[PDB]
Amino acid sequence: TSIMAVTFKDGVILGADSRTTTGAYIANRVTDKLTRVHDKIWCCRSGSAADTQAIADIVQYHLELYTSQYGTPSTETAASVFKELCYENKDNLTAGIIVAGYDDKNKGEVYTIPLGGSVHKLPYAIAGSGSTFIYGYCDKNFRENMSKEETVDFIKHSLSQAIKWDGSSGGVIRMVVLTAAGVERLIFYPDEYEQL
Amino acid sequence: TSIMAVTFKDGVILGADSRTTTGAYIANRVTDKLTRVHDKIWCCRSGSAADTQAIADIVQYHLELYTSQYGTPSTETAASVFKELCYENKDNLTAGIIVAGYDDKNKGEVYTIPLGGSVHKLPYAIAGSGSTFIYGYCDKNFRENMSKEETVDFIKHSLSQAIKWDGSSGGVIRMVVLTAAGVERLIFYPDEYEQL
Amino acid sequence: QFNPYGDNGGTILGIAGEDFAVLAGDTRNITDYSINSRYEPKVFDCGDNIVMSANGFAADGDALVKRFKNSVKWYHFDHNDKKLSINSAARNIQHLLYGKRFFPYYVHTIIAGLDEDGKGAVYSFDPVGSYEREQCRAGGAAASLIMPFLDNQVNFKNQYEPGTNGKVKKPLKYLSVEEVIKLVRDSFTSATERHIQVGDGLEILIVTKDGVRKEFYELKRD
Amino acid sequence: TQQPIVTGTSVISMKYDNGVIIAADNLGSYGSLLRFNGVERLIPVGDNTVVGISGDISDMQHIERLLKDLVTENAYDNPLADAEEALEPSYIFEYLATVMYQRRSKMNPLWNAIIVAGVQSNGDQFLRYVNLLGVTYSSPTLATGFGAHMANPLLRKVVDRESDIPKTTVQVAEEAIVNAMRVLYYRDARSSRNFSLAIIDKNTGLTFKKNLQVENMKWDFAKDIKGYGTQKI
Amino acid sequence: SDPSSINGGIVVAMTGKDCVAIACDLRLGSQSLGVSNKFEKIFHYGHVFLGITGLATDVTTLNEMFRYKTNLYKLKEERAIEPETFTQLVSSSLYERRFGPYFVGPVVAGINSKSGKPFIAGFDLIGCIDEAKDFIVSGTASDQLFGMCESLYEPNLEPEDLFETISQALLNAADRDALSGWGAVVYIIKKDEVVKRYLKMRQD
Amino acid sequence: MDIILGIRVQDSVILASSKAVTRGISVLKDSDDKTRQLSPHTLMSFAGEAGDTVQFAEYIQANIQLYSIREDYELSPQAVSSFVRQELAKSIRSRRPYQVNVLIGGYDKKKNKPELYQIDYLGTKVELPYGAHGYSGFYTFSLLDHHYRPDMTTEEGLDLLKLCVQELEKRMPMDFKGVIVKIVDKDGIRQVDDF
Amino acid sequence: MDIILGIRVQDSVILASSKAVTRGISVLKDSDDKTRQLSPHTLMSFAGEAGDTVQFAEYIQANIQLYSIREDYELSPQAVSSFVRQELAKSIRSRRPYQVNVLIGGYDKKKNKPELYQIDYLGTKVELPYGAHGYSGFYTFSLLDHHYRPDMTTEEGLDLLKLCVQELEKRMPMDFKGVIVKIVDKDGIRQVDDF
Amino acid sequence: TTTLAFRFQGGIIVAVDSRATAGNWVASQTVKKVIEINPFLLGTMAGGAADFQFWETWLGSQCRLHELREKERISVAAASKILSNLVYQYKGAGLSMGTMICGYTRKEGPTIYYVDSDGTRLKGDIFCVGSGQTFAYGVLDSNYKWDLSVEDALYLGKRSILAAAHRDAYSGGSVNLYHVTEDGWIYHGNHDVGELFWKVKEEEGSFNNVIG
Amino acid sequence: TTIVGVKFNNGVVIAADTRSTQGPIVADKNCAKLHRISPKIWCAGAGTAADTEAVTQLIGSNIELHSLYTSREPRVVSALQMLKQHLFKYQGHIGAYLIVAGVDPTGSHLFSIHAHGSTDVGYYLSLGSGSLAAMAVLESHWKQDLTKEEAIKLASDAIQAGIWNDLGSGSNVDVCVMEIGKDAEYLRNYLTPNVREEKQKSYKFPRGTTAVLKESIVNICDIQEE
Ligand SMILES: *C(=O)[C@]1([C@@H](O)C(C)C)NC(=O)[C@H](C)[C@@H]1O
Ligand SMILES: *C(=O)[C@]1([C@@H](O)C(C)C)NC(=O)[C@H](C)[C@@H]1O
Ligand SMILES: *C(=O)[C@]1([C@@H](O)C(C)C)NC(=O)[C@H](C)[C@@H]1O
Ligand SMILES: *C(=O)[C@]1([C@@H](O)C(C)C)NC(=O)[C@H](C)[C@@H]1O
Ligand SMILES: [Cl-]
Ligand SMILES: [Cl-]
Ligand SMILES: [Mg+2]
Ligand SMILES: [Mg+2]
Ligand SMILES: [Mg+2]
Ligand SMILES: [Mg+2]
Ligand SMILES: [Mg+2]
Repeated sequence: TSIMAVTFKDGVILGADSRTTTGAYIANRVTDKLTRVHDKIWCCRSGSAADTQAIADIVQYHLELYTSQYGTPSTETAASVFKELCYENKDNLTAGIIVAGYDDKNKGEVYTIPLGGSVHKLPYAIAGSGSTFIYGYCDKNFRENMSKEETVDFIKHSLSQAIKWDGSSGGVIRMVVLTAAGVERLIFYPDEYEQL
Repeated sequence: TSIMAVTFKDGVILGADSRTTTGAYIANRVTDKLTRVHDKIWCCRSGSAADTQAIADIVQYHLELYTSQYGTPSTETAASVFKELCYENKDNLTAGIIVAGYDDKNKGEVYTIPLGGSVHKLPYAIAGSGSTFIYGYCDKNFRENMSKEETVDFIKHSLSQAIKWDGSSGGVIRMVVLTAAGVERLIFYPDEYEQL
Repeated sequence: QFNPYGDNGGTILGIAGEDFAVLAGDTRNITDYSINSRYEPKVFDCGDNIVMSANGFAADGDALVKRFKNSVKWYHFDHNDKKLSINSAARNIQHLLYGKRFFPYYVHTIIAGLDEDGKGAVYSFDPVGSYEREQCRAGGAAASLIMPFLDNQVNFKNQYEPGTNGKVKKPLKYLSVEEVIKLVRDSFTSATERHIQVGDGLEILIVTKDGVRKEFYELKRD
Repeated sequence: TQQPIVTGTSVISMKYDNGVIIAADNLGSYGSLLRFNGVERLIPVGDNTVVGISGDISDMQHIERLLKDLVTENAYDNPLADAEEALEPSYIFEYLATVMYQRRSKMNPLWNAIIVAGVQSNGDQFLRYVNLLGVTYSSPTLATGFGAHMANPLLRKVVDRESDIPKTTVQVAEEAIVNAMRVLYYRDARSSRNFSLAIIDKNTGLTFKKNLQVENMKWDFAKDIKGYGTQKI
Repeated sequence: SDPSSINGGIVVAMTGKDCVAIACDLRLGSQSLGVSNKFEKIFHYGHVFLGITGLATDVTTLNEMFRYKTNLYKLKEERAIEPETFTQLVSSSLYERRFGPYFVGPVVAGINSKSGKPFIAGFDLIGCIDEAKDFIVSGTASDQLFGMCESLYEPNLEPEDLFETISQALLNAADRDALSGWGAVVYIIKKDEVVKRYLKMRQD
Repeated sequence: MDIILGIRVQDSVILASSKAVTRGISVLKDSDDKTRQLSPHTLMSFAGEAGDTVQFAEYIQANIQLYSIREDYELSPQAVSSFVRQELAKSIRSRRPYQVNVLIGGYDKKKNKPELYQIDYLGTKVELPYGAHGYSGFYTFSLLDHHYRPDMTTEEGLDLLKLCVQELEKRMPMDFKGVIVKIVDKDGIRQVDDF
Repeated sequence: MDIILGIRVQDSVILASSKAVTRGISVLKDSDDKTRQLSPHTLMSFAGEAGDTVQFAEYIQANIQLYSIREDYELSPQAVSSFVRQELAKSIRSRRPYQVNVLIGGYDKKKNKPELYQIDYLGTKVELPYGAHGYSGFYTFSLLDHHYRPDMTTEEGLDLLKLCVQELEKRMPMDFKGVIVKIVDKDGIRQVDDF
Repeated sequence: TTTLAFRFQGGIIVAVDSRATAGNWVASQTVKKVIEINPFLLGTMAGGAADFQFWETWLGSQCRLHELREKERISVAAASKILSNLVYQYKGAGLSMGTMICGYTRKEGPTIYYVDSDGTRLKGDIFCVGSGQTFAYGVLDSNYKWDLSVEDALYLGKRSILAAAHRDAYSGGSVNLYHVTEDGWIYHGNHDVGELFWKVKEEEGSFNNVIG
Repeated sequence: TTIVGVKFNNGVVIAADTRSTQGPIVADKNCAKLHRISPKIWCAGAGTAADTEAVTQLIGSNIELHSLYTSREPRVVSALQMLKQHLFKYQGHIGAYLIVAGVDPTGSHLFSIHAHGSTDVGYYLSLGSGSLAAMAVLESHWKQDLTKEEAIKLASDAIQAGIWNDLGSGSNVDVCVMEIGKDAEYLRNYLTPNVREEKQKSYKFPRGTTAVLKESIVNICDIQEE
């Protein structure tokens, strides 16, 4: 699994591969690991597919009910609800989730929630089996306040390398852009990103 | 352990960190993992310190006896002797060795020998626990026929990142340059490479 | 940990007639839920009017058959081209199998032919060498499906004569080669239906005084 | 007893009217790490045989050296080394099969699955399998690892039995092999896009093709797939 | 250790022309030790017959349970339960013990009183229904029974012919199983008469 | 505990049960009565894990005695055996199952017939002419198969029982210190004090 | 095998050994003599794992008989016991050790004294007035501690031995089918045929 | 498996069943559990079938070599000890054997030695080995006398196997009878348990529990 | 078990083989693996056969009550959500692996569900021991904008690949077509390429072959009047 979220000038972009493997068999080569818990709060999923889907579905329910009562929730609030589920059920869960969202007040924010259930607010986050191979690259190449086009290139190049080396990652590179302008989905095929 | 060997225009350069750990305790923070089996054939050692030292000592003996009878051995020959020991004793060895050498005929050559005992001739090689974090970086940044200064920078930046992320790697970055001109040792301290 | 044994499936069947003998076996070769080959010969002519099959782990099965064929060759050299009788072949195979008593050939071996009086003969072996002359023997995966059917239709077990009601058994009349082949084919057709490792093809080797003849029949390939 | 470290995945093959085709990708995996991208796993022996190997690469390199050594040894005191007494596919296979079974019997196996493809002196197609257990079998189509599960079904649609071999041309056979390699790239997590293919024909001889790539891939439909059930955006 | 093969025993059922047949051995054992030669495994609730193999305490328990349930069914419905309906009841009842199951291999047999159609069905321990046209097998010699039935069976057999087929299927299967035998019973079932026959077999 | 036997003859049921109680390396007692009277014409012998045996036997005894008072009526041996089976069948899927095997010998006053029921700890009931639990049957069943007749007298039944005990005393490794024998018939339950 | 006892009195050594041979569930034999005569005035009883016991005993017997012929002389009980101990001490660090415990009863003709040696499978030798192996000592040592005197007669020794066997027959769970008793004195070795 | 052998006035009776089982599966009903070592010696099969066949056929070879070298029939004691010493060398390796080496010589008379894969070697008058041994012992112990006739002794051995064949699930098929005299063994036929059971039930009045 | 699902122009099709097995033995040669959740929502199951039957009946029952409560035809996403949440709760212990397909007022849908509760979306899917053989065919011949006739052909061909090459699958091919604005057509035994050949011999016994001890009439009727 190769997943990442990166903050930039206009907001935040989530990125992910599309491979789902049962051992060495690719069960699904066109998986969507970028999932929506609110209009402009999305998450990247890694670990158990069942666990991360179940968690994400519960979070979406909580934020839908939150919105009905108290209006639009913050990205921090969404991350807290993810944490609460991941921390309190740490013994029975295998979930590594990156939460990313866009407020107008706070702009682009990224929170990573690893296995333990801890929360870490970061400028950008990487996770999944394929992330190990791009710690060096991402650290050397990340800058704060990048443009949309630069951030797309940064994610595309990063996940391209993660896919290249990690057998558990592959397929298409899906991306979701979160800004004031709205929500934009992007897709990049093997023939495009492999030759980078 | 972060180790690598890189071929370039004038020959080949071996690079390594200096950390030796027993669990989480650093037993030796100034270790020399770049070791000499012949005048211009060196190796980088990863895995069991006892095993890799014992192997390297035996290889040095074999190449010393080879030289007495048949003159200077090729880098390929040295790699073959390493392989023979690593392959035939695979059940009792934990050794990941990169062999690097300089002929005048063949110029700079790099052979990597992972756990199994297989041999792989490459333009450059990376190995050790810390190598996982720089597959992405090294693949994106390596070029063939680099200069001495470029290759030193490539190794310095690579191992800097490997050290940054890998707890098992650290200390000084040792390097050994192999060219027609001779054998040059280089050292780079934390204050230098950390700020890169 | 390394596991030196495997299961290649398959099923074999030997039936001894009055003046003939048949040794049949399906031609399917498998591992787990995959088919390796739809036609991989399992029953072999070993010379001296003897046919042999070693069902189970195919590597050990091929090794054993190879060593026995070799034993036949050296029996000719050492003993003035003397014909190896079926009873002598059976004893020889025991020593080949028991030779690896503590690391066995993981196979159920069956040989067939004619005894020194010209009558039909079938011998059956366990993996470690215990052997015995028998009139009827199925071996391998679907052996449990076939043997009861053969007890009933070859040896007329539990069959009595109408009118007497359990008092007089059905007489053990001799079966012709045409009659035996029918029972072999129906045994394998039935086994194919209910056992997943049985199918593809059936190969029968018939042994008479005239020599060794072969017959092949299609089986369901699912 | 050992465990395989650097590994190679599926080898696939089939017979056609005048010869045999065999193929295998150029990847040497290190667990889930796709470590080595330039590994040749098809090793020709003479001009009439190609040995395709999967499994442990260090053991493959050992087998490669044995075959190289076999050619040398056959040439010794042999005026007909390049003619009547040249190495046949059947000779090369039986040698390997002997070694594989001996090594498993000493509880120290060569951790491989091997397919020997070639053409005999009389023009007959040779295609037979052997693995770490010393198990051997022949079939119109043969494949190792994931290939057994995904390639064979596709190749068996072309040559379902022995009588289909004369009806199958080299163009149809090669097409089926190349398509199978694409399917394995879609679905095998330890595979690569780059592969090698070898054709051994009784008329045109040995044709060894390097640096092939999987092409004509379908990915466009991925853009329409969203979420994992209820999600619309 | 394995609950389904402590006590041993077998059941087989077949269809014929306007008739069904169900049969079972009579052995109850404690592994190698033969304990009883009168342990019948076929029961009936009205015109619906149920054979049960496996762990003997559960065989007894389930019989008592289905007697219980079919009796209440009859009082409320004001009619006897049918084979198709009973099959669903057996399936429901077994599956409610999904994670603590009865170690049994049930077999339903009977003729629908309204349509006159012959019916047989089998189940695994956990409730999955196997509704075959030809025959159903169950018990420690199920492999043997599958082999016998598959070769001996032909469709549309008359009651007196069907008796011979199912009897020979059971007897020869039981003789190749250590934990089956010690006598046998065969039920021949027609729309409005049922004949029960005890078979003579080897007592080892 | 170790050996318990049962035999149903013409007009009575005879139960034989060992006297030894062994705890590890020592035989703590050699006069233990492994039986309880459930009702005037129903006797139950038992063998299994220590503690569970007596606890189970007394629990059953109390329940049958309660039924007898409530209805002013004695349950049939068949009825008692079915009750006992259900308790064991209930027990086997409990947190901690009763590890007890029993024989129930009774005389049915309605049918004027002796009845012997064998029930193991799983709740496996069988009505038999003669029965046993554990390794006891392994020695005695061949003798019982040979000599047993359904029309035997009580004296003949005791003689066949002596032959069973003698075979046990010859071929069993364990010293079970003899047996206490009890007879159940139309007149009730009595103990054979010399055996 | 099970129970082996030994007692050294004034002028003789008495060895008692059980007769039972049990293999699993059955007592295959009830008249087994668990002893071998090593020399005219030296007797060795044995108990341990099946096969190993007899193989070891006969191996020792052959070696002592060989020594007797070579030197035309009988080794002292002390000398024989030391030889036996060394063989067991050698055995315990072997590929497959002899699992055999022994008692060596002998009469030293030079010193005119009876001698009893107890040696376990590890090669642990002790000279004793009375001894046992396995669980036998657990019952009999309290009686031997109480009654034993060094100046006892052979008849008194046999009476004390009967009291030991009676206690074993009362409190041991296993039926060892009685004992064969043998006496070793100046005149040699003889068997007490009634015990 | 049920095998027995007992000494009596007229020599030795050996009786065995014929069943072979692999788990619950009945592999064979026609197994020969008596090895004819030579015209004067017999051996029984219990535990491992191959181990018995292989090593007792081998024993017959050793007994033949003995009488070629010594110009004299081998004793039952010596023959049994050759086998027991052999299996003792293999102790631990996993041989499975329980056999009665039966014979009748001048110096010994009728002799039976129980030989074991644990290395046990016991001389005795009555022996029963197998999963159904306890059932056979019951009939033997209650009916055995030294002064049995050859006819009654043969029946007792037959009846004792039948007793085990009935109760023991892993015993049955058929009964093989042998009678060992000083001039050699004499085969007394194969007797199907199916037919024998009903014959015995009727003529003897036994097995009243079973309906026939 | 080979089960597949294929999307097409105006709907979705699912297919399955008809072999059920207990170990290496074939229990039923004509097993029905296509299950009805609601009239126009069907699914095919693999894994523990009881679990797949049970879980589809339970959800199907609740779906029916939900449809009556809301006065609306049931949706596939409802069946999907209810199935996954049920399976997740039991942490994989309910061994049901399902391909869920159907048409509803929202449109045509195709999903897969695994035992642990994870779900996937796709245009073509396969599950079971023969899924790799089937997926090989799907990956070789699938395209966008398939017609009804093409999708049935592709689906049944994918099942055939499983039937022939996978030992866990066999016998016949069952199909169910769910098109938008139409009744779902359940094609039981769509293909029958595995009929057993006539046997060489008839094994009908002569009457009176079996030995009998006792005969008796069984009383199946109730207690009688008078
Ligand atoms: C990624 O984490 C991953 C994906 O299959 C799911 C779809 C998130 N999880 C795994 O367990 C496998 C190995 C992949 O890495
Ligand atoms: C590197 O491989 C390493 C070094 O300690 C030695 C000196 C090569 N080996 C290890 O086991 C530890 C963990 C280091 O990675
Ligand atoms: C008997 O000992 C037995 C027979 O199968 C062989 C043929 C002697 N051996 C066994 O292992 C099983 C349990 C049989 O009782
Ligand atoms: C298929 O999944 C399968 C079928 O038997 C049932 C009927 C669905 N399930 C299994 O457990 C077996 C092995 C078959 O693959
Ligand atoms: Cl997912
Ligand atoms: Cl070091
Ligand atoms: Mg990849
Ligand atoms: Mg099949
Ligand atoms: Mg039986
Ligand atoms: Mg029996
Ligand atoms: Mg019981």
